[PDB]
Amino acid sequence: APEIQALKNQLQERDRLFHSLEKEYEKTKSQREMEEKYIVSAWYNMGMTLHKKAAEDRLASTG
Amino acid sequence: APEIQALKNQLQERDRLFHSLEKEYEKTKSQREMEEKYIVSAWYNMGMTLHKKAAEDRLASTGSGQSFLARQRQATSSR
Amino acid sequence: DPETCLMVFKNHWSQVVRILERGADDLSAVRNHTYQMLTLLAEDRAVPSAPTGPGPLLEFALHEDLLTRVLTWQLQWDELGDGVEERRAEQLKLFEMLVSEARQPLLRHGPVREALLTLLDACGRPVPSSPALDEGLVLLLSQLCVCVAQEPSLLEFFLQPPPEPGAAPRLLLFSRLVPFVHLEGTLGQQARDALLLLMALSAGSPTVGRYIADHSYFCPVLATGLSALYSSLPRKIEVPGDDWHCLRREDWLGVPALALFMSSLEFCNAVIQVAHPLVQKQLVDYIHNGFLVPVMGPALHKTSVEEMIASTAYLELFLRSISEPALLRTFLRFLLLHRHDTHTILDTLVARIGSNSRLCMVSLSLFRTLLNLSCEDVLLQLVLRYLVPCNHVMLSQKPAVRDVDLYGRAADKFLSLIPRCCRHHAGELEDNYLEYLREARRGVDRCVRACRTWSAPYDGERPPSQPFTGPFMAVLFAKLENMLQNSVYVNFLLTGLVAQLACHPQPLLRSFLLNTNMVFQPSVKSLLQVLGSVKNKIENFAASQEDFPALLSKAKKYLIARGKLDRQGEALRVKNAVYCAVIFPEFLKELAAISQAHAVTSPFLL
Amino acid sequence: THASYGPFYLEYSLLAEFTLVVKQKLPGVYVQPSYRSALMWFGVIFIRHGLYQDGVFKFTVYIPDNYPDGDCPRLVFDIPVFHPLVDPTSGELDVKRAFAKWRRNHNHIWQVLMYARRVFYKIDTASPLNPEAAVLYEKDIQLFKSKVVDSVKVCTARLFDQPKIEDPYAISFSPWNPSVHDEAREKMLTQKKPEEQHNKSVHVAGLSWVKPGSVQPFSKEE
Repeated sequence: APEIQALKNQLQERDRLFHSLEKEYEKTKSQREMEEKYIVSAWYNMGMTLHKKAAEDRLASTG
Repeated sequence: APEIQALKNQLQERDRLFHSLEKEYEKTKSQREMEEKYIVSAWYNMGMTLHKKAAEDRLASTGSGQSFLARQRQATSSR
Repeated sequence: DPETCLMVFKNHWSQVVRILERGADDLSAVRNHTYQMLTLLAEDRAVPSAPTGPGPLLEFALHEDLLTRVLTWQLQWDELGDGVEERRAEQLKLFEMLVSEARQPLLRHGPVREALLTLLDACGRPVPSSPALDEGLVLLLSQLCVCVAQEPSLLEFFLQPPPEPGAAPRLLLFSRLVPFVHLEGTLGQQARDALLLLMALSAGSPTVGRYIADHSYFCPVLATGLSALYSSLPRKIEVPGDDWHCLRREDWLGVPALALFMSSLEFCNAVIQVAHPLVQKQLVDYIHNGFLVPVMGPALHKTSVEEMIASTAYLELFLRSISEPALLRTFLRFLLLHRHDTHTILDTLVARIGSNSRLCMVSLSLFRTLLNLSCEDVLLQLVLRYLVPCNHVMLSQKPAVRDVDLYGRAADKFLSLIPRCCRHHAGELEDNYLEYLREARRGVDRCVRACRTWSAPYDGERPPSQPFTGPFMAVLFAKLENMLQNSVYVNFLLTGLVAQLACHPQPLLRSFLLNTNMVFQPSVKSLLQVLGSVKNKIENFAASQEDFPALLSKAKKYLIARGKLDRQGEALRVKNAVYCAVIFPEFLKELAAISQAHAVTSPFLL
Repeated sequence: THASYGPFYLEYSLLAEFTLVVKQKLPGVYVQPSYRSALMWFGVIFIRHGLYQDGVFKFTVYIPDNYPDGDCPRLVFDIPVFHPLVDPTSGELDVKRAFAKWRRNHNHIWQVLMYARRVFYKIDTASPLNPEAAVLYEKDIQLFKSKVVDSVKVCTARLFDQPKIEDPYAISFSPWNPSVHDEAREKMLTQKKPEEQHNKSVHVAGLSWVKPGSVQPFSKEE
């Protein structure tokens, strides 16, 4: 019973930091998922602008 | 003690899965940080090359007259 | 020093109270004593120990209400009639000098406000009136408007209570500026700026705004002003040029009667921009029910051709000059919902597109302005109401509405219809397809950003027995099918409308015009079938006319040069159709480039 | 008539294809078309989990000159990745096994990019291009994972160089210098949707007064 109480205390702390790790994993996953849309859009907007500029430059050069 | 060894066995398996999720979360965060650093560095070099090409783009952006039909429609009002 | 001014002020004021307690000599004595006392009061300074409080001259004057009692003592002398418009101008100049010259904000006090309110009632005597009195009254009201604009909490303090229960209140600062809105020159302009300042102050007060919208006749004055100024306009447009399609800046400034209407409409536009929402709704409803329905309702339906041209040009200028959405809602609801002789006004304006003259040009310019407003309801009622049920497509090709011409089938199909006579044999019109791609990019981008506030995308999902595409589509295609007989300036605006309409990003409208692989029900005429019929008729004119390659060269070189200078029946039919052979392949380039740019537009716009 | 506007058709087709690449979401795939040539699409994959975790593979997509009436687009890598379907000397991925026939209006280049990402999450050894990678896959998996880690370090060490194809639009990384890259990162993150965009000048104002779900004009409540 004292040994059982000790390992159940250690077990409850183990699932406590399990819930802490799962909470931090979910918060970082949601933060990266929200961040991914903004970083991808900020890449591809300027990418499409540069594509259109090079596009009209090439289409002007061929005549 | 036969109960104690089984309880500490599932306790150690709990610690094993805790360490596995620890290293997986560490690898995920490190890759995401390095990937974002690469993306921002690539865009920053890209934008600086765009401002270097802006010395040509400030002459290349000059131009007027539009299409022939739009110029003609806007020139219909000139009596 | 400020104390000596106190002694000499009680010297004049002691003479004046003696004169009240005991006629022309006494009147002249109190006039020059009044001039001295009020000029000294204009140069009062506050005490340096308490500069936020009133000065000693105001402390002496406002204690026994000097200004109101000397003013009413002169107004009871006003009943004699000797020098009424000289004495009234004298007190006007004096109180204007207090409002402007005095370095203290005098209007926070009660008695001087009551004296000014009594003076405004003294100047409210009916017409006739000398222009100096009106100039002084407008100047005093404008300076008072400036002072109350600097201290906005006193507009309710000038709102004095009704003298009878249930009667209208008397805001003398606002009701006296009401007859002077229609005047020209500097005086009417000063009255308009003073009333605009008052209406800006009444934007932040619900009691004054309800007074103006309910117990003041400002809105019927504005509505009857617009209605009376739409009688002085000429019913004939005297402009010599045949390329004229709408009233330019040089045109409506050249007619002095139209400039007064335009200034009045600018004033109404500013009032709708600025003032209180109850006042805004009152002016909306009164402008509608007193200008558009009783006057412009019959005036658009004037049967004679030149009156129709004048009314359409005036309507296009007015729609081009409203900036506020609230008055634009009034004008567009009048165009879209008011019914005369069991027909919509917009249906009547649609029926004037199919005409043979300058009426067609002003109608195409009116619909150009209507589509350039980028409103939902005009485009809906013209085409999209007929394209929402999606009955013009047969049952198995309804998914093809949402398809996008990615690979240039539509541009190839449009550029295949370029006539063989117009093709370059083995001169800036040979390779200018890049410039049409640029203006198609700005054309689609303008119609995407101006449709971001729209209720539905009209993609075929959200939202006669044989299908019918609407009277706007039938008239526009039939006038496009007669492209050889039309003038060069008629075809310029007609191709201007179809290019501007095809830039709309609605997939129901875009698939009907630009998606060439769509096949429809046999009652429906596509844009491809109409342009195919023009292609056949322009080549039949090519084979039957002998001098055509020489006529193409001279008619082209005129059309570039117009961009750089910025027996009759046979001669007219030759001249129009040779012009049609210069427009039609570059109309075909324009429709091709718009269908190219619709597959290119960014997801980061819509 | 058709041959005079063929460059316009092909070139705007590739422009629309890059737009539809922007349409579809791709995890960790960042694609860019070239400046000088219209048939070259540079890019880089990031492999977020699996055997190729923390791997950064630059690529270049080669578009045929008669798109879409042609073959599948050819995809090569900058550094040959130790994969069963990657050429150990040229870096060409075997894209043509899945897209055997390039059907018009069905297949697109984003499907090629999606297959390129998915080939690192499902290793297939049937009829290979690098046979030693395949026989390391179904026999001795730990040596395969070691060689994956080694090849990932080889690919990562060559990221910062002057790229294989010189181009004004070539993807060129720089070493992390926070003093200017933090300004670059906030210049990412301060941007928003086109709603309330910084173009507050020029009154491009639409109008609408219809209740949504209805087709009658002026049904929106005041």
